[PDB]
Amino acid sequence: GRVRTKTVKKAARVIIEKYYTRLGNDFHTNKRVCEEIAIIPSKKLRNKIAGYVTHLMKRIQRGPVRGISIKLQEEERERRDNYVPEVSALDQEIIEVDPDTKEMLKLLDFGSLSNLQVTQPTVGMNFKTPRG
Amino acid sequence: SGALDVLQMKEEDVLKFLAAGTHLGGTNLDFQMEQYIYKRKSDGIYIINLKRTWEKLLLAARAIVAIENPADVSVISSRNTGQRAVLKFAAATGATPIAGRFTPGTFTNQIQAAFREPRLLVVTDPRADHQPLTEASYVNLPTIALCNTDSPLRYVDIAIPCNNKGAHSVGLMWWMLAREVLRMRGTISREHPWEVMPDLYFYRDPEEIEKEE
Amino acid sequence: TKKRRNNGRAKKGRGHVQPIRCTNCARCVPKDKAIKKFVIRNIVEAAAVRDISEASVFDAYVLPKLYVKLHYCVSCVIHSKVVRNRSREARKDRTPPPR
Amino acid sequence: VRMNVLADALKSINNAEKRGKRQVLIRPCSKVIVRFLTVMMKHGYIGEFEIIDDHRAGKIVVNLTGRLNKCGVISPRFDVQLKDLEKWQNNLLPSRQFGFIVLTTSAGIMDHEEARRKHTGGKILGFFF
Amino acid sequence: GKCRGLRTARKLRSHRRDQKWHDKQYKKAHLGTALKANPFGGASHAKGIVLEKVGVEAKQPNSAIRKCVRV
Amino acid sequence: MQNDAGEFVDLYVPRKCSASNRIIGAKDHASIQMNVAEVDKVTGRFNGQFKTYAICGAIRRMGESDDSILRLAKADGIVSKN
Amino acid sequence: EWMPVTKLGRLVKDMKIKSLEEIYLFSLPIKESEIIDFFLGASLKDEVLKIMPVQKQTRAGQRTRFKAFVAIGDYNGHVGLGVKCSKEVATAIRGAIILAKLSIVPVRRGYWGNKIGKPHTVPCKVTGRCGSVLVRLIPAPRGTGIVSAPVPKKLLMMAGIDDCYTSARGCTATLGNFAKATFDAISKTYSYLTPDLWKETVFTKSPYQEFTDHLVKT
Amino acid sequence: PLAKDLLHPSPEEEKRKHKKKRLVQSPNSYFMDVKCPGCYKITTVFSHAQTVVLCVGCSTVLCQPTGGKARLTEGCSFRRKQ
Amino acid sequence: MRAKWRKKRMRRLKRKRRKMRQ
RNA sequence: UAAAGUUGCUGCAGUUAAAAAGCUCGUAGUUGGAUCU
RNA sequence: AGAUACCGUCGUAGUUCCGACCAUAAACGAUGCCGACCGGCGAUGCGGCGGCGUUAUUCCCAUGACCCGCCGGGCAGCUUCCGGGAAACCAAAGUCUUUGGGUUCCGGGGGGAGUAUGGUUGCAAAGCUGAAACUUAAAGGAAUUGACGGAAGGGCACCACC
Repeated sequence: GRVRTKTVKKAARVIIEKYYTRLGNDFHTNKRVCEEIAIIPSKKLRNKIAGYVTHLMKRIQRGPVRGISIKLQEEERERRDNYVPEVSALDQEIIEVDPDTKEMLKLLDFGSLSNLQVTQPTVGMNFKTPRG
Repeated sequence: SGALDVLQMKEEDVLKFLAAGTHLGGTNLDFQMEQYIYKRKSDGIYIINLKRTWEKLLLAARAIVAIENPADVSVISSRNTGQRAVLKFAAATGATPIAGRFTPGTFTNQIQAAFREPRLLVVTDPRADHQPLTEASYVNLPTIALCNTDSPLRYVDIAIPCNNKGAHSVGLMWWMLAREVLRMRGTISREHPWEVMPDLYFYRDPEEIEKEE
Repeated sequence: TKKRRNNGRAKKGRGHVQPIRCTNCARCVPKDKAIKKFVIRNIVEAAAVRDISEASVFDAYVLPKLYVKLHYCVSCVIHSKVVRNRSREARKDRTPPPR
Repeated sequence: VRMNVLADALKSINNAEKRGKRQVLIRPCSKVIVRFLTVMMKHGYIGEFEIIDDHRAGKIVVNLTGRLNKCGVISPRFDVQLKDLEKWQNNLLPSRQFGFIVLTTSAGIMDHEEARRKHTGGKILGFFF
Repeated sequence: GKCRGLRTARKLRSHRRDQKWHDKQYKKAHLGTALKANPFGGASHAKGIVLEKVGVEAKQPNSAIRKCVRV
Repeated sequence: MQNDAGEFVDLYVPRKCSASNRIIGAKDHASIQMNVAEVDKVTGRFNGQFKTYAICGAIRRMGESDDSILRLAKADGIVSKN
Repeated sequence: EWMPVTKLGRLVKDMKIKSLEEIYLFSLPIKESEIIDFFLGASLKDEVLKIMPVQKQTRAGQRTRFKAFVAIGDYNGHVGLGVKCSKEVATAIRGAIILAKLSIVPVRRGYWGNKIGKPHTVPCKVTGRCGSVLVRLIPAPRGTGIVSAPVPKKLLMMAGIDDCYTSARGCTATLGNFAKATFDAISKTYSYLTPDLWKETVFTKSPYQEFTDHLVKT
Repeated sequence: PLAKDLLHPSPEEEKRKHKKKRLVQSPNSYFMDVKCPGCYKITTVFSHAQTVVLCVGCSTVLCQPTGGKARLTEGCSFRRKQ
Repeated sequence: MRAKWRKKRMRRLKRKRRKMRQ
């Protein structure tokens, strides 16, 4: 019986989406900053909004939230995804290639590449799942 | 390309394709993707003619370049396998990304918050990106798609024939498209290899990042 | 108006299908229209299995099963909840319930 | 069975043009079909076509330029006098500015305008516009 | 479908002539039973002698007594 | 277009599909007009020129916009033979 | 004061588009009626074809809405039809006028016989269809006027068609289907490929491409 | 689709077709010179022979009629003509 | 009324009439 | 008489609104592949 | 309540076969037949063709059983903004005011009525053909929203229960 109405959720989302810098993790400070930067006509409504704001702060620390979107998160995530390995996972010494794709490459005049190892095709022709 | 040897396909590009499994399609073939397939394997897998892949990638890059406002190109990915690739493409090339769920009415509902009017649309998979594609049919939107052998070609104007199932292949195709578009624009040269590499565009499972941390 | 493309039966490519008697009411129903159940149930219940296996003169006798073929008519099959009404879209579905 | 090979030819052309195809195969061919296609071509409606010679009856590969709205046959081949030509034009043609009724006359197979120019009636084979 | 042949004039005309008899107005105006059963005998007016005054009750939705006469 | 006097009396001249030549309508919102950047033959860079292809919504619905655009580009020298 | 919401609206407001025909040439969807007011909003006349009360059965009564069918168009070369349903008749008419403005299409006019003067009739026989209602427009000689039912006559007059023969089949008593079928027939006039349109199309720069810099910088 | 060249079909596609639906119909059958080691002369056998052919210089079966192509007895060398 | 029972009534009427007109 | 394309040759319908004979065969009738300067 | 029914025990004709009649069914795909064109896909039946590989006839080919394709007819299915349609829906019910491939049957608001009457067929029952007077503003099709159901499935409540 403690589900939050869309008023509280939406107000918390807007406050978090605009004023991320000011708020923290302690409910007794989120309530004060919220009542400072917002017109909340009731103490109980302010308490509910600040509690959900504290819950949202506990939610974001473990990862980006679906309903929360600010530019700071976008830049932080682009910093996070600024990861490049030492060796490319693509190009290695030996890559297996089937005889048919080997013929396709020799048609393209790239069939003389030495990185290619001509593997043998499947022994049989069992690739359809049984019907029924 | 147009038989322009400066635009011809390189040995390194072929090796990248073969390593990412780009040439490897599925076991089913849409009748409109027949012209892009070389031959079926002994295990029912269709091999994608990478010459046609390069031709269609260059055609798509040419279409992208002929939009002098780069933000008027919209790059869409609903699957996680192409979200990071789409974001990297948008960052490098200046396009507008939609990574995640595409809200219906984005192209059609003028009142919506995410309403936009792109001039060209690029998607990772026509099957998984069917919603923007359909909306493309409402606002005169040309469409580029990375199409597998069984991809449906409805509302797809430039279909790039490539494996779009594996993360490696999707990332490599988006990286190659960004490289080609930049090379045609003028920024970055066609002589030395691009300083960025495909693994930036790839997608890593959350378990992979946990392993890397 | 037509409710089903197959008319609630499988009489494609023939003119007459031999009838069968409903196991419940003995109604005559075409063999391709009747709803067919094949119940393979243990001949003893899951309650009596313990006493029967304890009292067996053999060790690991494995009790035999019971293979019954039931041919319900549409009225009886609906009343017995073996099949039920479906939405106009869901009617077309032909995969059996997962069970 | 098959009757009025011209009807089948024109139906194939019409259905291929509706589908947006650049070529259509017509089989079997005939002198009437070739003459009708030539009358069509002189007005720029279908463009060039090729007659494949198989040793029983010809086939025709007709290149299609998407200028054709409807090609149709008039069965039976009603005999048309010069007086009734205006009524046939009103019935079959979309406008007085374009569209041709093809007739077989003793002077050959030709459109209605050429029939009026040569002052001859004939039997109506079909129309195209 | 219908017969479209240069020698089908007789069949078409015969079919039209038989099918006209399935039109109620044509059959009424071309059988004679309606003309013979018409009290006026095909006339527009007729003179008669009033036999009595009657009050006919209106149909069910309405309620009135329409004054008529037996002539 | 032309009257007897020769002046043009149309409101406008609608464009035709580059694939089927059929007229693209005023309310055919599934039709596209796509530009393909032309490239300098030696540097391989955008020279400011492009080829314009208009495809009606019917062809795009049929899934033949890909083939039609590929064929239009091939005939323009954009796409290599074979 | 009109504040554009779309790129086309911004281009029209900033006097980048010089006529409705450039918008029509590229089949762009017009989503703001202020564009139509800008380009034709000195000659457009509206006319309410019908007010139709429709009802939805509910638990405690029938909910009644009114559908306004409104035809619009300057009586030269442009016509639109709008159908809007609302709980209020005035609101329905306002919405129908907006929708008719949004659906205005160019009307191609041609000649019946010889080509002296301005076009006066349809270029050819056209047919529009809407729910079993088939409306055929046939070119007519100059001075004959519109030979039609009143409902298609209103739209044909607002389209600028001086004279035209018509045929109707189906349930034309349903004014909405009749109006939509004749609107389809009218709009098919410019989609018809006549031999005077066989000349190859000379592609031009689209409004979004030819004024992309203006859109970026404004 | 929408641009298939019907005048110049590829030989593989034309061989895939039914023998009557080809551009110009051609049979799938052929004639073979067949030669038996126990014979000093060759004979001509239809690929789809409906009768039991015997060796010209012997009394041995040469091919047995089947549903389609005839079954040539083993040990006999057969070469197609034309 | 079920149409087949109306047909049955008509047939019984016809039989009664046949008994009427011998 | 037109409206009535509600007699439909032009020009109608026949799965469910009225309607394809239970099913084949079959004479008259109607219709009939390419080809000859 | 009544049951001249539903339920139960019996039970005649019949149900079975032979010969002679009857010729009717929601005899249904409620969809005439012949021909052409028009999307895709995966199955399945028969025949034919081609091919890795597995298995049986102890081992070689043939041939069987599989596997992968192709072709031809066939019973169907899924999908599709082919197109059509009032829609339901239909790859035919598409190629239809841009209306004409050939041909047969057949309909013309609802009732009266598939009735009366005549003819014909049958041993009969009945079959085929088949009206009119009179009456009537609607009958009807598809779909939508409600309301209802001695329809199903979910959810809630000490003015429900445990």
